[PDB]
Amino acid sequence: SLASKIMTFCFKVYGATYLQKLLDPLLRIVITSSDWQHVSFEVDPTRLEPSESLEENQRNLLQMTEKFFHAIISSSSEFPPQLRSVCHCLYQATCHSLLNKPQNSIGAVGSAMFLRFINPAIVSPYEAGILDKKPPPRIERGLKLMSKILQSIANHVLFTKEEHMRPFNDFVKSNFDAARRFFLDIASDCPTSDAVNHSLSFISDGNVLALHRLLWNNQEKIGQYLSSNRDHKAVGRRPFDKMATLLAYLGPPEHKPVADTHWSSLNLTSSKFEEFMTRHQVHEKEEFKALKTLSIFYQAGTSKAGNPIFYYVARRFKTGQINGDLLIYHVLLTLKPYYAKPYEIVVDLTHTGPSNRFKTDFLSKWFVVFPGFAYDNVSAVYIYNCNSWVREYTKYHERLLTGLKGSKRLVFIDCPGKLAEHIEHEQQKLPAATLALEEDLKVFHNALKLAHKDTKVSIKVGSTAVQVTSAERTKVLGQSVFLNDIYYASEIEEICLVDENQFTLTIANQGTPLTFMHQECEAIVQSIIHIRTRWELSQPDSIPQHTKIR
Amino acid sequence: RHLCEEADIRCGVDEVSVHNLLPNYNTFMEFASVSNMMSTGRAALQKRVMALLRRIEHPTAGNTEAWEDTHAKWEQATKLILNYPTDSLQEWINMTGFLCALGGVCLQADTPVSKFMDRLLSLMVCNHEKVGLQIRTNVKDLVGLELSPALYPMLFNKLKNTISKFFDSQGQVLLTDTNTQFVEQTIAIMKNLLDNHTEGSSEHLGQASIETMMLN
Amino acid sequence: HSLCTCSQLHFSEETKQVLRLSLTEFSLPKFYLLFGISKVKSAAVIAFRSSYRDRSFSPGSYERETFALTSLETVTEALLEIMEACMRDIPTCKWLDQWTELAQRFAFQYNPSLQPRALVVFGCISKRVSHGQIKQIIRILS
Repeated sequence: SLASKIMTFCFKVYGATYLQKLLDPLLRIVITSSDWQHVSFEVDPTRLEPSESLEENQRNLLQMTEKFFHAIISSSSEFPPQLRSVCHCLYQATCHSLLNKPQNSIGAVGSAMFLRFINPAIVSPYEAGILDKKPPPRIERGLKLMSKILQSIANHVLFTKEEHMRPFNDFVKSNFDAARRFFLDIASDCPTSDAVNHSLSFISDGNVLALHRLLWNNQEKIGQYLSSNRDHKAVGRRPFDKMATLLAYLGPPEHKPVADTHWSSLNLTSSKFEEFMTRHQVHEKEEFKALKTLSIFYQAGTSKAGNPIFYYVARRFKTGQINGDLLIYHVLLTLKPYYAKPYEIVVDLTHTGPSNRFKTDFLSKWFVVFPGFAYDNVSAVYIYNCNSWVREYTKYHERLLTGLKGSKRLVFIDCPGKLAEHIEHEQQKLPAATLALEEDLKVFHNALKLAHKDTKVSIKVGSTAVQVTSAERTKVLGQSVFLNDIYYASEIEEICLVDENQFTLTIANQGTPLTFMHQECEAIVQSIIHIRTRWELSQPDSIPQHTKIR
Repeated sequence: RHLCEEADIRCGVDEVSVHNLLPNYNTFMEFASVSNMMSTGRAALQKRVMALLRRIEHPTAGNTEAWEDTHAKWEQATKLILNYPTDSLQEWINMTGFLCALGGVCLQADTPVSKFMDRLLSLMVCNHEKVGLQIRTNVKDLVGLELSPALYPMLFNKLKNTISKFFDSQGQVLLTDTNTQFVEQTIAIMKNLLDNHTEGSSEHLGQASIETMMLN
Repeated sequence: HSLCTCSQLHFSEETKQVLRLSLTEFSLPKFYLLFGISKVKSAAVIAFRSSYRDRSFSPGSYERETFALTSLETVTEALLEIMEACMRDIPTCKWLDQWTELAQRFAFQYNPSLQPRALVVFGCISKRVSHGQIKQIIRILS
């Protein structure tokens, strides 16, 4: 039902992080630790193996359950605020339900929340995406029996006609009070969060578009429902009057954009995605192979710590010309063998432009497609040759990137003289075209960018392109860096020297041209004309152009 | 009801057993409400019956044996009508509608569900002088407006492969009187199939790729 | 529209939002019915005729809808909403006092074509009433 789907979205969107962060450390101990070694978490006499003592299995299973049970109770603070509010409403609903009708409101809430939110992850962590590889069946059995014991604690029900598990009934008795405290803490949230306040007030531009579209489709029917009721007061100041007026004012909604990725729904996880691609024959599509030639996200030697390095080239990926899932599979496939251990990834954003960009929806998928534990195995991230456009993009997509805000793993190369020290020289394989520039031309230090605000920029007139390097640090994701815009010589369509004090540099689809002030403008313009003229000879036919008016 | 109410007595607590001893407990309750309705011709009633028969989510020993047992009768009944060169048909129609709306439970190479489709698709083009028209007029009506949303991913694959062999090597169309009659049916089925918006249909349309069929 | 695009008056940005919303409402199918031109897709087209120099207009369809004094209230109160919004900005404005006098003159004078409409308007806008006025209203009913 509609009410049901509200819960599913609430728990899934926020619960996922809470469960994985808590359960993940515990799973490592049982799955991998040599101390546990091999043991059967089985107490069924029919299936009981004579080799293993029944007592040993029973005590180990009880001990394992205590480990998980203690962690859940301890991590009361880590509960997300959203779910805390959700539990309170149910508590008030049940409490109001009780009043009109020794049932405990907390008892019903605790059993429901645990059964539908905590229980599913423990039973099958692999499906939830907590673990990349399916746990061995013997380990799986212990989790299943563990859930049943834990669930009984919430209901305060002893083992009836359950002699198989009757011996364990003693343990649950002590923890009945403990379970109550955990439920009460979440259920103790104030009905009105006067104290708990978070005035984020995010714009949420993407969501608004869907809301406006939804209203337009059902304009007529939603009006009739309001018309039937509300006769007591004139609707002029009530929804129906406002809805028609506002909706007409805005006009019809704009058409939806296309989707490069395959069809996807809320029911999506790392495990689910991997199976889908495997069944699809992406290997022989002949588009996956092309990605190999483009040399996108390629492994390159190692680092100071010895972890392998990867280099992702922004230039090689077009926004929509290729399906975005195939790129995801290639990155996931290459990282699958090694992403378990800590790894370093370097992203090359040289000459970034709007042509090569990530959309809001497609960007979000990267957070979920990967299993999730690899993110914690991100040893370090290095960004090179950043430019102003990236900063503007970051501001708009801050919400999605808020997790990376002020991220320690993010390392920004403020100047070329810093990366060479930290990274292994003679092994890094940054783009050859990037290396072709070599930043080996004259520097017009202390050139001033005349604009609404003045920023000192050092300009290098390269052999094949012009690099504008800002000399004033900028704040990107909480780390200071100097912006270095790169403009290809071919893209310098117009070069006008208005005056010896400053020159004009108009570029394709950049609106107002770029003006800078240097004591020798004619020297700068002279070289640019010389550089631009050289390209004219290189190109086969420059005369055919234009025939396009924006 | 009397099959459901027995569940409550055996185990008062709902969740522990009422949804474990009788997995399809909630849907069964709906059957009762329809019974408390005004009597109407078999056509009107079959619409409500086939709707509820389409909401049986959980496979069960009863479901998985009612579907197979009634399939064998369906197959043999069909041969008598065709091979021999009105009440007999009316029963045949009911078995098909039932045997489609409740297909999803028996889902999961050669399998009883798959073999149902093959025989079903080989009846859309049934040219029988005596009663041929009525068979095609109704198989189109059912497979379109009544198929279970859990069988869309299998309908398209067989419907697509049937089309793919209409083109010989080097992509040359093979005009045939029957092949032209088959496409005329595939258009009416797809139109009705896509037109209807029901619960759960959306999630299942995603699995299959309708592109290659449309282009051909 | 002329109010929104006039330079003599200086309406704050709050007032101008009221005017622009009113501009949108009057083009809704709700107000086409009040004015009595329902079943007309656009008002502009009917108002103007292209071949108005060559030939004279040829009226027809003498069948004429009726008018209800309850419709006039909806119109008379929508306009009063616009006028007061402006008077908040314009200091010591006299618009409402001039309109009331004009309505008050036709209300209490025998004219079977204007008196009914000039009464539904006198009450919808006026802000004060005295005993002497009420006696006249109840004696027009008598």
